[PDB]
Amino acid sequence: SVLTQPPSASGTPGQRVTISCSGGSSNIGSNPVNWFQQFPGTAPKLLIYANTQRPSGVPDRFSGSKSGTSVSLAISGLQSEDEGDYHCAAWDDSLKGWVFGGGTKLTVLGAPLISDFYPGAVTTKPSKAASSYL
Amino acid sequence: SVLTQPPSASGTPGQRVTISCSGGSSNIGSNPVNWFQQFPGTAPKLLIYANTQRPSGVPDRFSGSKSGTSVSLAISGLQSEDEGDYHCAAWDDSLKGWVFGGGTKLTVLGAPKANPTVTLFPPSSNKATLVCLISDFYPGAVTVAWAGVETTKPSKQSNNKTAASSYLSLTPSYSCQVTHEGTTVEKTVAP
Amino acid sequence: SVLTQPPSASGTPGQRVTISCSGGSSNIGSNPVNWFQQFPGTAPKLLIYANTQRPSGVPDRFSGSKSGTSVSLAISGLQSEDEGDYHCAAWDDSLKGWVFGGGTKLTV
Amino acid sequence: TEVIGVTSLMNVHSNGQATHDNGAGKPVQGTSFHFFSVGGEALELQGVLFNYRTKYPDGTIFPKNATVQSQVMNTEHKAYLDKNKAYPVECWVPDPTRNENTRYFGTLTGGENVPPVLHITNTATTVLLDEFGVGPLCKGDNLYLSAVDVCGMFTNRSGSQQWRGLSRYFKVQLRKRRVKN
Amino acid sequence: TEVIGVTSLMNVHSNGQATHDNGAGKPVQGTSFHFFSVGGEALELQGVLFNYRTKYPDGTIFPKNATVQSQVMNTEHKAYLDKNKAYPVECWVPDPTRNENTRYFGTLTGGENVPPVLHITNTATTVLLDEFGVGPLCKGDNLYLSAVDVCGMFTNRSGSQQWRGLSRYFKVQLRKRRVKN
Amino acid sequence: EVQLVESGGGLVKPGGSLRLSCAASGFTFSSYTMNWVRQAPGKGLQWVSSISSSSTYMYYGDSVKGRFTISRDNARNSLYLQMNSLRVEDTAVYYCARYAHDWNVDYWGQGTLVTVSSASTKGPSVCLVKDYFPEPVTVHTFPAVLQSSGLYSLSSVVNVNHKPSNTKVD
Amino acid sequence: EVQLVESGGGLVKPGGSLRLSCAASGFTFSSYTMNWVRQAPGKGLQWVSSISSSSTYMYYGDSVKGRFTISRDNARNSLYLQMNSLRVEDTAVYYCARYAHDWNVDYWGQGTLVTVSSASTKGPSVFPLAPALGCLVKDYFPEPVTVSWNSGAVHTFPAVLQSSGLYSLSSVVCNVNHKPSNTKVDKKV
Amino acid sequence: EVQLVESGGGLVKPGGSLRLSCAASGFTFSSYTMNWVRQAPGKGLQWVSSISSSSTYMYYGDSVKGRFTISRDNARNSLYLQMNSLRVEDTAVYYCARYAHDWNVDYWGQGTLVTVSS
Repeated sequence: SVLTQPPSASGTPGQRVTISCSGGSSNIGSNPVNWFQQFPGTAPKLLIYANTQRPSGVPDRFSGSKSGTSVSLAISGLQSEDEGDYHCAAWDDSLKGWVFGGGTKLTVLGAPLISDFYPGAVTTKPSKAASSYL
Repeated sequence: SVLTQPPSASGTPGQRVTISCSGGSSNIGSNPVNWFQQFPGTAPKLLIYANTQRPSGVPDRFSGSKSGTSVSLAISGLQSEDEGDYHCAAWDDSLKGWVFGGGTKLTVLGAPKANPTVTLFPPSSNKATLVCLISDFYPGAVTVAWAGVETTKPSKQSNNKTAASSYLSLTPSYSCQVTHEGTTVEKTVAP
Repeated sequence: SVLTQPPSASGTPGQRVTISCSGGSSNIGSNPVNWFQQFPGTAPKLLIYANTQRPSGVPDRFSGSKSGTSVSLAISGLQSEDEGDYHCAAWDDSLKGWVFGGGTKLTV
Repeated sequence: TEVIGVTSLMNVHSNGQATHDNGAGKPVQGTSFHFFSVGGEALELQGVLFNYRTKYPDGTIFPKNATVQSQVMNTEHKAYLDKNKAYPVECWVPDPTRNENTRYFGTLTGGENVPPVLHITNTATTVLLDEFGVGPLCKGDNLYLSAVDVCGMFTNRSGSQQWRGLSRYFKVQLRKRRVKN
Repeated sequence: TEVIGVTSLMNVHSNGQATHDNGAGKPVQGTSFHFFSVGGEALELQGVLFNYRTKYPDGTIFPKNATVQSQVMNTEHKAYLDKNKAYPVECWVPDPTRNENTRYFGTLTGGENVPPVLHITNTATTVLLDEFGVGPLCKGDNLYLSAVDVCGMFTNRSGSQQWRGLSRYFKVQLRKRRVKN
Repeated sequence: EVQLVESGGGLVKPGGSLRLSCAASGFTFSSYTMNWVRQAPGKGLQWVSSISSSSTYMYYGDSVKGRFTISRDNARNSLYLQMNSLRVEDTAVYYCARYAHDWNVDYWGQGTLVTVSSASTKGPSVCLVKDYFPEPVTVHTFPAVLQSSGLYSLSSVVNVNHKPSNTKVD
Repeated sequence: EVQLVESGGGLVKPGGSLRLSCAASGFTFSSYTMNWVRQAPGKGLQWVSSISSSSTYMYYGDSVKGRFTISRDNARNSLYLQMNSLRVEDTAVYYCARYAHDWNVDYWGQGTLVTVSSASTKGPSVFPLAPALGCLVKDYFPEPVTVSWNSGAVHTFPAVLQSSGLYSLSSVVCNVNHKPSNTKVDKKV
Repeated sequence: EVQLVESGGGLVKPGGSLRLSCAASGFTFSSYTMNWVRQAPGKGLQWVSSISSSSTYMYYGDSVKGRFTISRDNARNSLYLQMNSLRVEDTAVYYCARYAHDWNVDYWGQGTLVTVSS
């Protein structure tokens, strides 16, 4: 009844990262998984559909695999432009609705008021830049 | 009737390492081999099944080959995260049971040689025990010399450099010479 | 009815090296070539069989090609652990026996 | 006669091999032997071996004293189909030099991709009378039904393959024949 | 009888799976069951299971009290084709030990690449009389038409596959036969 | 090619009501099942409701069963969500998404913010934009800060607009 | 997920007895043959016992033929191992594993530790290691000893198994605790 | 595994004699043709002799025609080479090798040294 995906994942530029999505017979067993990519403060967009397929516009690097009630997303040739949230989605026949995962924030580990910090962090929570008043 | 795999294997990051598993007609000949990956302090986990197949979550890098009564596991694009024991298993029709291999401890190289520091303490108060604490050795295991000797199996420290300890009993001069890649580092104590 | 292979061959680590084995209709024409790898002070071991096939344990790097009466062995992604003698062998129908090549010492 | 449970071969979802990404499972298919006999006595077998050095396993009745000639023809290898779970399919065939009192029919289709083609109907009768209008005569007041229906192989998720078989229905009309001695 | 709408299977443009770069869509093809019966009463079914541990879903009538024997033959699994959207194709077949009062004909062709081959004509009559010149007799002044025509699978753009079926036309000549009850 | 545009989102008080609008261009809207999915600040996605092409099949998440109602007007190329008995938890961006056969959920709109709070619609002071509520404010611009006062503050350095308070001072 | 959880493992003297429990969630437990496999400290894996879905077929490794008994309760979603006549060799982590057709042995539990030792529970004795300094904890049984200093965060060593069957561990840069001997001694260095 | 173990090799004077033994463990020795191959120090390989599973077909290299004799004992899982009239040139490591159909010559033993000198 719930899709389980890692709350976070990371990798070094050029690496292959793997985000898993685990469900049950009522959802992923009998229904296809789409993956959606979300950059902060924009909408989700289709990344993978039908477990393993790319829409036009998605690089060769992005791929999927299905093994029964579990699916994975595979981001190869990791780049900094890939930093964002990855969402897993599939219909559940028992709940008669769409179930999503938690989301997976993918952090990319690369070479480095407030405006352009590369480290990642410095009362605004740093964005992609932070702000302070008092 | 028993599965034979190399007790150890190693490689340089990015290399392909190959671990073999050899059996006979009663096991691997007519039954499939699963491979299980086992990290320190953790359970075995399925890595390869049915000789050559990956469950979801196992990278492309991991692969298998079968030739009759022998199978191999191939770890390509070797990484440090691959450090662990690799267990070979298959049903044996004669023993009506599962047979495993010995296990294969895969070491990944790149970790440079570090200083086996030695901190030999005397007794204190009765009976007389001696303590020779050794730490931070990133090549791994070591030796010891000084009847009453009791030495530990080397333990990874949390900085992934490896620690041990050795103890010597005495009845009421004495040193603790410890070797590490052919090179001795004796500290001493006396009454 | 002799197998002819280069007495020596060499390469830079990471390169593809090619060792050729040339025979006649009486041997390689009508019979398969096995390749055997030999490190100093050990026995020969099967590296390639049936011209082009790897036994389990031989990396994808090692490969063969057959064109009629001649075969080649291809060691790609050359490594130092590949330093040794490479022996070419095949049955000869007229001599009713196994013929080998000279051997090829591969230096890196 | 017909094969019972042909539709069961449409179960393409039971831990099979996806033919391709998001494919259904590869259905049961490949090398098939459909064979059936009606006899007044045991089916009579001739042994023929693909490989004479094949060691047939303890618990099966196989050609004994195999020679290389066993691979093409060796008249030593005679036998009666008189026991179940006994005579492997791959080393025995009806002996055409002696089944006077049996009517046998079989077909081998070989090939990993051979599609199963199974007809069913309650309208199709097969006559068992010979050139002389005599059917099999049941010695000992016994009728002998023999059959093999290896339909193909089931391909598991791993690619590993298991032969899959099906039951065969028989309905035999019999009548009384006056006989001397 | 014939299948109605065979030409619909030439729709190779409706979000299918390109066979190759700039290919048309992969057409409907693969595992097929074409079956049809004419009966004076319900078609009688025997259950046979590909896998006896298969759990047939709520809302279908399936073999009850499945044992491993259910996989080859189990005479417990009898049933009447008396309800639509009810009896899965993959676990029921005409019961050849019954159906005295029905004439049934079907063919299973298995294989992912099996080409559909559907003939149509208004010139082909099939006779329903048995060896004794008696057709099915309609108990309760009722005629029972049963049919399955799983034509193959539609391959969607993703590769995901759906069974695709077609309607079957029947035209049955009937006459009156005197009967003692 | 295909665009969906949401609207109707804003500030409403608990127990309140709100109607959301999706405007579809780029495709035969009247041919496709359509969905509402929402995203609570900092959390992941959560499906709200589905409606078939002909409005024969509506489905709702348990989260809003009995409170929300999905509807479409195929003549007006628009999908609607009627939100009654709104709660604090219902605060989220409300995305509008298409489902196509075999594709599954494919195209999303930009989303529209629904904030459910007792808090009143405080206007900004201007550039700096000081003590305004709620979030959506128009101008290298910096992201806002949520002060403990419950009021936002945002800056920009290289025309300020805050629709919820009709503030359009340059 | 599929989750298997073992329990019941602990310390017994040779000739001792012990019942292990596997709790299965995530799947129709009642559908699968289930296995016990054990791992002796430092050594490789060794299969113990198999049981079919309906308990029609139990099999045992010969190392335990006659002494161990596998069982399941399909109503309680639980696999059991009854270990009688325990020996020193039987010391291992006892894993619980699932067999599935084609997948073969696939899912494993966390394992539960069974330690079989003739050694009885002496409390420790603490010596000051004077100077760069530490504490010594000598001749204690069984294994779990924790060392502390009141937040001085500086390396405690893992213990040594003397031929006595009695452990010793030291700590260098104190508050030692050993629950099995009611020991909570604070020593000065 | 398949293991072949050679033995009987040593130091012998020209004109001398010597019997080599191969011990096969790991396979049904009685089902496969078996070979002797030798390697003179620093030179390549040279096939010596073949024998069929049933000792129906023995073949010899020309270099040892008339002097060497191959034999097997299928009950004792052993292949033998009888070396008569030994010469200086016959100095080599004597390998024992299996031939399997399709696989061809596959498994070799460790070899045994035969030195023929004065």
